[PDB]
Amino acid sequence: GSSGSSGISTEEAAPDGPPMDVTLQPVTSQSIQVTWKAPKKELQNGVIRGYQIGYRENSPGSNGQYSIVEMKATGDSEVYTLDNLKKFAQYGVVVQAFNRAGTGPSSSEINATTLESGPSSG
Repeated sequence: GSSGSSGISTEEAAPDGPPMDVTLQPVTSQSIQVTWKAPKKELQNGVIRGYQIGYRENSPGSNGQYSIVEMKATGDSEVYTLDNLKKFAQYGVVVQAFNRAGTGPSSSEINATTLESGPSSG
């Protein structure tokens, strides 16, 4: 209990739609960048407390269960660098907006095969 909520809304509601601009982007070798935008405006169903980024290997032998990661909505646009990944391997993650009112549906499962090498300045 630190910050309340005031914005013509005495009660929020779970999102009835996934986030937009949902896409992956390999920045390193064992990590990927997930960027997305606010889920619609009318669907937003009130401000958002945060979203869930579930990612899991795209191969057999992986834990399986989509590793969920709780975060906060910095603003309209949000991003999350999913680290602890494999090397040059396909990975599928989803993004969903979750508020105090509840959680919403996920976004079209995307993918992004991590780079085939480590990072390099330039």
